[PDB]
Amino acid sequence: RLKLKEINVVNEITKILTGDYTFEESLKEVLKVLYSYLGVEHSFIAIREGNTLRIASSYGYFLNKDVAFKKGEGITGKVFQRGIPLVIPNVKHNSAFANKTGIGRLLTEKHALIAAPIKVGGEVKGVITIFKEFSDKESLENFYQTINVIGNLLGMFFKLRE
Amino acid sequence: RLKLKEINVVNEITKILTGDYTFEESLKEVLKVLYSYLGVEHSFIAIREGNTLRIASSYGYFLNKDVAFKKGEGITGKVFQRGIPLVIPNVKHNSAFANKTGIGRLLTEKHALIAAPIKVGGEVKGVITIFKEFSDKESLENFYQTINVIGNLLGMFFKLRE
Ligand SMILES: [Cl-]
Ligand SMILES: [Cl-]
Ligand SMILES: [Cl-]
Ligand SMILES: [Cl-]
Repeated sequence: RLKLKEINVVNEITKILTGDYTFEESLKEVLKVLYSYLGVEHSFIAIREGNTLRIASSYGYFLNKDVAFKKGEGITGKVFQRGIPLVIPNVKHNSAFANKTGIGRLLTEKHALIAAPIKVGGEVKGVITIFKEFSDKESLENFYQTINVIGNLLGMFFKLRE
Repeated sequence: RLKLKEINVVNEITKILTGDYTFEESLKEVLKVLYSYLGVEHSFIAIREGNTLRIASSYGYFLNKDVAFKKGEGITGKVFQRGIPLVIPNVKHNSAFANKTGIGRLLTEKHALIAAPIKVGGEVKGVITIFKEFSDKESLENFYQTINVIGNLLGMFFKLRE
Protein backbone atom coordinates (compact mmCIF):
# COMPACT_ATOMS: atom_id res chain seq x y z
CA ARG A 1 0.00 0.00 0.00
CA LEU A 2 1.41 3.31 -1.18
CA LYS A 3 -0.28 5.40 1.51
CA LEU A 4 1.39 3.21 4.11
CA LYS A 5 4.80 3.79 2.53
CA GLU A 6 4.00 7.52 2.39
CA ILE A 7 3.19 7.72 6.08
CA ASN A 8 6.36 5.83 6.96
CA VAL A 9 8.63 7.90 4.72
CA VAL A 10 7.31 11.16 6.19
CA ASN A 11 8.08 9.83 9.67
CA GLU A 12 11.55 8.77 8.58
CA ILE A 13 12.29 12.13 6.93
CA THR A 14 11.31 13.93 10.11
CA LYS A 15 13.71 11.69 12.05
CA ILE A 16 16.55 12.54 9.65
CA LEU A 17 15.86 16.29 9.64
CA THR A 18 15.64 16.49 13.43
CA GLY A 19 18.96 14.66 13.75
CA ASP A 20 22.45 16.10 13.78
CA TYR A 21 23.70 15.33 10.26
CA THR A 22 25.27 18.12 8.19
CA PHE A 23 22.95 20.21 6.03
CA GLU A 24 24.19 18.52 2.84
CA GLU A 25 24.19 14.97 4.30
CA SER A 26 20.59 15.49 5.56
CA LEU A 27 19.24 16.55 2.18
CA LYS A 28 21.01 13.62 0.53
CA GLU A 29 19.55 11.09 2.95
CA VAL A 30 16.02 12.48 2.39
CA LEU A 31 16.33 11.82 -1.33
CA LYS A 32 17.78 8.36 -0.63
CA VAL A 33 14.73 7.35 1.42
CA LEU A 34 12.41 8.76 -1.27
CA TYR A 35 14.04 6.16 -3.45
CA SER A 36 13.99 3.28 -1.00
CA TYR A 37 10.43 3.93 0.32
CA LEU A 38 8.61 5.47 -2.65
CA GLY A 39 10.55 4.41 -5.73
CA VAL A 40 11.60 7.92 -6.72
CA GLU A 41 14.48 7.16 -9.09
CA HIS A 42 15.70 10.70 -9.80
CA SER A 43 15.42 13.80 -7.63
CA PHE A 44 17.09 16.97 -6.45
CA ILE A 45 16.75 19.79 -4.01
CA ALA A 46 17.68 23.23 -5.26
CA ILE A 47 18.41 26.22 -3.09
CA ARG A 48 18.03 29.91 -3.66
CA GLU A 49 21.11 32.07 -4.04
CA GLY A 50 19.24 35.35 -4.26
CA ASN A 51 17.32 35.14 -7.51
CA THR A 52 18.99 31.98 -8.83
CA LEU A 53 18.42 28.35 -7.93
CA ARG A 54 21.29 25.85 -7.71
CA ILE A 55 21.10 22.11 -7.08
CA ALA A 56 22.33 21.47 -3.52
CA SER A 57 21.70 17.74 -3.28
CA SER A 58 20.64 15.03 -5.71
CA TYR A 59 19.81 11.35 -6.14
CA GLY A 60 20.10 9.24 -9.27
CA TYR A 61 21.11 10.74 -12.63
CA PHE A 62 21.74 14.23 -11.22
CA LEU A 63 24.81 13.05 -9.27
CA ASN A 64 27.88 15.19 -10.01
CA LYS A 65 25.77 17.67 -11.99
CA ASP A 66 26.04 21.41 -11.33
CA VAL A 67 22.85 23.01 -12.60
CA ALA A 68 21.16 26.35 -11.98
CA PHE A 69 17.67 27.71 -12.65
CA LYS A 70 16.56 31.32 -12.97
CA LYS A 71 13.07 32.51 -12.06
CA GLY A 72 10.60 31.29 -14.68
CA GLU A 73 13.17 28.88 -16.13
CA GLY A 74 11.55 25.55 -16.95
CA ILE A 75 9.36 23.71 -14.47
CA THR A 76 11.61 24.05 -11.41
CA GLY A 77 12.24 27.71 -12.24
CA LYS A 78 8.54 28.56 -12.36
CA VAL A 79 7.94 26.85 -9.03
CA PHE A 80 10.82 28.89 -7.60
CA GLN A 81 9.31 32.17 -8.83
CA ARG A 82 5.64 31.63 -7.89
CA GLY A 83 5.95 29.36 -4.88
CA ILE A 84 3.26 27.08 -6.27
CA PRO A 85 3.84 23.45 -7.26
CA LEU A 86 3.80 21.89 -10.71
CA VAL A 87 2.68 18.35 -11.42
CA ILE A 88 3.54 17.33 -14.97
CA PRO A 89 2.47 13.93 -16.29
CA ASN A 90 4.45 12.35 -19.15
CA VAL A 91 7.04 15.11 -18.71
CA LYS A 92 9.38 13.55 -21.29
CA HIS A 93 7.43 15.31 -24.04
CA ASN A 94 6.12 18.40 -22.27
CA SER A 95 6.86 21.77 -23.85
CA ALA A 96 7.77 23.51 -20.60
CA PHE A 97 10.20 20.75 -19.63
CA ALA A 98 13.63 22.34 -20.12
CA ASN A 99 15.48 19.04 -19.73
CA LYS A 100 18.49 21.04 -18.57
CA THR A 101 20.39 17.82 -17.79
CA GLY A 102 19.57 15.53 -20.72
CA ILE A 103 17.77 13.26 -18.25
CA GLY A 104 14.81 12.99 -20.65
CA ARG A 105 16.51 10.37 -22.80
CA LEU A 106 16.64 8.27 -19.63
CA LEU A 107 12.95 8.65 -18.77
CA THR A 108 10.05 6.58 -20.11
CA GLU A 109 6.63 7.82 -21.20
CA LYS A 110 5.13 7.15 -17.77
CA HIS A 111 7.54 9.39 -15.86
CA ALA A 112 5.97 12.46 -14.27
CA LEU A 113 7.73 15.42 -12.74
CA ILE A 114 6.53 16.93 -9.49
CA ALA A 115 8.21 20.12 -8.29
CA ALA A 116 7.22 21.61 -4.93
CA PRO A 117 8.37 24.79 -3.20
CA ILE A 118 10.35 24.81 0.04
CA LYS A 119 9.11 27.77 2.12
CA VAL A 120 10.23 29.50 5.31
CA GLY A 121 7.76 31.99 6.75
CA GLY A 122 5.76 31.53 3.55
CA GLU A 123 8.67 32.65 1.33
CA VAL A 124 10.30 30.37 -1.23
CA LYS A 125 13.82 29.35 -0.29
CA GLY A 126 14.13 26.25 -2.49
CA VAL A 127 12.48 23.62 -4.66
CA ILE A 128 12.29 19.82 -4.47
CA THR A 129 11.89 18.09 -7.81
CA ILE A 130 11.19 14.39 -8.29
CA PHE A 131 10.64 11.99 -11.18
CA LYS A 132 8.49 8.88 -10.77
CA GLU A 133 6.44 6.63 -13.05
CA PHE A 134 2.64 6.71 -12.92
CA SER A 135 0.00 4.68 -14.76
CA ASP A 136 -2.87 7.16 -14.37
CA LYS A 137 -3.30 10.88 -13.68
CA GLU A 138 -5.31 10.29 -10.49
CA SER A 139 -2.51 8.44 -8.68
CA LEU A 140 -0.17 11.25 -9.71
CA GLU A 141 -2.43 13.85 -8.11
CA ASN A 142 -2.56 11.89 -4.86
CA PHE A 143 1.22 11.48 -4.78
CA TYR A 144 1.70 15.22 -5.02
CA GLN A 145 0.16 15.62 -1.56
CA THR A 146 3.08 13.67 -0.08
CA ILE A 147 5.77 15.54 -2.00
CA ASN A 148 4.16 18.78 -0.82
CA VAL A 149 4.49 17.58 2.77
CA ILE A 150 8.16 16.81 2.21
CA GLY A 151 8.68 20.31 0.78
CA ASN A 152 7.20 21.69 3.98
CA LEU A 153 9.39 19.53 6.21
CA LEU A 154 12.37 20.81 4.23
CA GLY A 155 11.17 24.39 4.82
CA MET A 156 11.22 23.76 8.54
CA PHE A 157 14.70 22.24 8.17
CA PHE A 158 15.88 25.34 6.30
CA LYS A 159 14.59 27.46 9.22
CA LEU A 160 16.31 25.14 11.71
CA ARG A 161 19.69 25.40 10.03
CA GLU A 162 19.50 29.18 9.53
CA ARG B 1 -12.50 19.62 -1.64
CA LEU B 2 -11.09 18.19 1.57
CA LYS B 3 -7.74 17.25 0.06
CA LEU B 4 -7.28 20.87 -0.97
CA LYS B 5 -8.01 22.15 2.55
CA GLU B 6 -5.57 19.59 3.94
CA ILE B 7 -2.84 20.76 1.59
CA ASN B 8 -3.54 24.37 2.47
CA VAL B 9 -3.58 23.78 6.24
CA VAL B 10 -0.24 21.98 6.06
CA ASN B 11 1.24 24.94 4.15
CA GLU B 12 -0.29 27.38 6.67
CA ILE B 13 0.97 25.41 9.68
CA THR B 14 4.50 25.37 8.23
CA LYS B 15 4.29 29.14 7.76
CA ILE B 16 3.24 29.60 11.41
CA LEU B 17 5.87 27.23 12.77
CA THR B 18 8.71 28.83 10.77
CA GLY B 19 7.73 32.26 12.09
CA ASP B 20 8.67 34.02 15.29
CA TYR B 21 5.64 33.53 17.52
CA THR B 22 6.27 32.28 21.06
CA PHE B 23 6.26 28.52 21.58
CA GLU B 24 2.84 28.52 23.22
CA GLU B 25 1.26 31.02 20.79
CA SER B 26 2.55 28.88 17.89
CA LEU B 27 0.91 25.70 19.23
CA LYS B 28 -2.34 27.52 19.87
CA GLU B 29 -2.37 28.96 16.33
CA VAL B 30 -1.88 25.45 14.89
CA LEU B 31 -4.98 24.24 16.77
CA LYS B 32 -6.90 27.33 15.67
CA VAL B 33 -6.20 26.63 12.01
CA LEU B 34 -7.15 22.95 12.48
CA TYR B 35 -10.50 24.32 13.56
CA SER B 36 -10.80 26.98 10.86
CA TYR B 37 -9.55 24.81 7.96
CA LEU B 38 -10.64 21.29 8.98
CA GLY B 39 -13.44 21.73 11.54
CA VAL B 40 -11.58 20.22 14.48
CA GLU B 41 -13.51 21.63 17.42
CA HIS B 42 -11.63 19.98 20.31
CA SER B 43 -7.90 19.33 20.43
CA PHE B 44 -4.74 19.50 22.46
CA ILE B 45 -0.99 19.22 22.13
CA ALA B 46 0.70 17.51 25.09
CA ILE B 47 4.42 17.70 25.73
CA ARG B 48 6.83 15.40 27.54
CA GLU B 49 8.17 16.66 30.85
CA GLY B 50 10.52 14.05 32.27
CA ASN B 51 8.52 10.90 31.61
CA THR B 52 5.01 12.38 31.69
CA LEU B 53 2.92 14.23 29.10
CA ARG B 54 1.34 17.53 30.06
CA ILE B 55 -1.10 19.57 27.99
CA ALA B 56 0.79 22.55 26.57
CA SER B 57 -1.94 23.96 24.34
CA SER B 58 -5.62 23.28 23.82
CA TYR B 59 -8.69 24.26 21.84
CA GLY B 60 -12.40 23.95 22.57
CA TYR B 61 -13.47 21.81 25.52
CA PHE B 62 -9.88 21.37 26.70
CA LEU B 63 -9.41 25.10 27.23
CA ASN B 64 -8.23 25.82 30.80
CA LYS B 65 -7.84 22.17 31.77
CA ASP B 66 -4.71 20.72 33.39
CA VAL B 67 -4.19 17.09 32.41
CA ALA B 68 -1.26 14.68 32.65
CA PHE B 69 -0.77 11.33 30.88
CA LYS B 70 1.60 8.51 31.81
CA LYS B 71 3.01 5.98 29.36
CA GLY B 72 0.33 3.42 28.61
CA GLU B 73 -2.43 5.49 30.26
CA GLY B 74 -5.48 5.82 28.03
CA ILE B 75 -5.36 6.37 24.26
CA THR B 76 -3.09 9.40 24.37
CA GLY B 77 -0.82 7.59 26.86
CA LYS B 78 -0.51 4.60 24.53
CA VAL B 79 0.59 6.80 21.63
CA PHE B 80 3.09 8.33 24.05
CA GLN B 81 4.42 4.88 25.00
CA ARG B 82 4.67 3.22 21.58
CA GLY B 83 5.19 6.22 19.35
CA ILE B 84 2.53 4.98 16.94
CA PRO B 85 -0.78 6.68 16.19
CA LEU B 86 -4.24 5.63 17.26
CA VAL B 87 -7.43 6.26 15.27
CA ILE B 88 -10.51 5.44 17.36
CA PRO B 89 -13.96 5.66 15.76
CA ASN B 90 -16.94 6.25 18.06
CA VAL B 91 -14.48 6.89 20.88
CA LYS B 92 -17.29 7.74 23.29
CA HIS B 93 -18.00 4.00 23.58
CA ASN B 94 -14.47 2.62 23.38
CA SER B 95 -13.16 0.44 26.21
CA ALA B 96 -9.69 2.07 26.23
CA PHE B 97 -11.00 5.63 26.42
CA ALA B 98 -9.88 7.00 29.78
CA ASN B 99 -12.02 10.06 29.19
CA LYS B 100 -9.67 11.81 31.58
CA THR B 101 -11.11 15.22 30.76
CA GLY B 102 -14.70 14.01 30.98
CA ILE B 103 -15.13 15.31 27.43
CA GLY B 104 -16.91 12.02 26.82
CA ARG B 105 -20.32 13.32 27.91
CA LEU B 106 -19.96 16.20 25.44
CA LEU B 107 -19.08 13.94 22.49
CA THR B 108 -21.65 12.32 20.20
CA GLU B 109 -21.37 8.74 18.99
CA LYS B 110 -19.93 10.02 15.70
CA HIS B 111 -16.86 11.61 17.30
CA ALA B 112 -13.55 9.90 16.65
CA LEU B 113 -10.29 10.42 18.50
CA ILE B 114 -7.06 10.66 16.51
CA ALA B 115 -3.80 10.88 18.42
CA ALA B 116 -0.42 11.13 16.71
CA PRO B 117 3.08 11.23 18.16
CA ILE B 118 5.34 14.26 17.98
CA LYS B 119 8.88 12.93 17.52
CA VAL B 120 12.33 14.48 17.63
CA GLY B 121 15.12 12.23 16.38
CA GLY B 122 12.55 9.43 16.44
CA GLU B 123 11.90 9.89 20.17
CA VAL B 124 8.41 10.81 21.40
CA LYS B 125 8.40 14.33 22.82
CA GLY B 126 4.65 14.90 22.68
CA VAL B 127 1.28 13.92 21.25
CA ILE B 128 -1.34 15.85 19.31
CA THR B 129 -4.87 14.61 19.98
CA ILE B 130 -8.01 15.72 18.15
CA PHE B 131 -11.70 14.90 18.34
CA LYS B 132 -13.89 15.15 15.25
CA GLU B 133 -17.13 13.69 13.88
CA PHE B 134 -17.02 11.33 10.89
CA SER B 135 -19.79 9.53 9.02
CA ASP B 136 -17.72 6.53 7.83
CA LYS B 137 -14.50 4.67 8.68
CA GLU B 138 -13.04 5.51 5.28
CA SER B 139 -12.86 9.32 5.47
CA LEU B 140 -11.51 8.83 9.00
CA GLU B 141 -8.51 6.90 7.64
CA ASN B 142 -7.73 9.67 5.15
CA PHE B 143 -7.96 12.34 7.83
CA TYR B 144 -5.58 10.40 10.04
CA GLN B 145 -2.76 10.80 7.50
CA THR B 146 -3.03 14.57 7.76
CA ILE B 147 -2.98 14.60 11.57
CA ASN B 148 0.13 12.41 11.39
CA VAL B 149 1.73 14.98 9.08
CA ILE B 150 0.91 17.72 11.57
CA GLY B 151 2.55 15.71 14.36
CA ASN B 152 5.70 15.57 12.24
CA LEU B 153 5.63 19.32 11.54
CA LEU B 154 5.34 19.77 15.28
CA GLY B 155 8.33 17.44 15.81
CA MET B 156 10.39 19.76 13.59
CA PHE B 157 9.09 22.72 15.59
CA PHE B 158 10.09 21.11 18.91
CA LYS B 159 13.62 20.68 17.52
CA LEU B 160 13.60 24.28 16.24
CA ARG B 161 12.73 25.63 19.68
CA GLU B 162 15.02 23.30 21.63
CL1 LIG C 1 18.71 8.92 12.39
CL1 LIG D 1 -17.31 18.67 17.81
CL1 LIG E 1 -7.80 8.42 26.55
CL1 LIG F 1 -0.80 -1.05 24.12
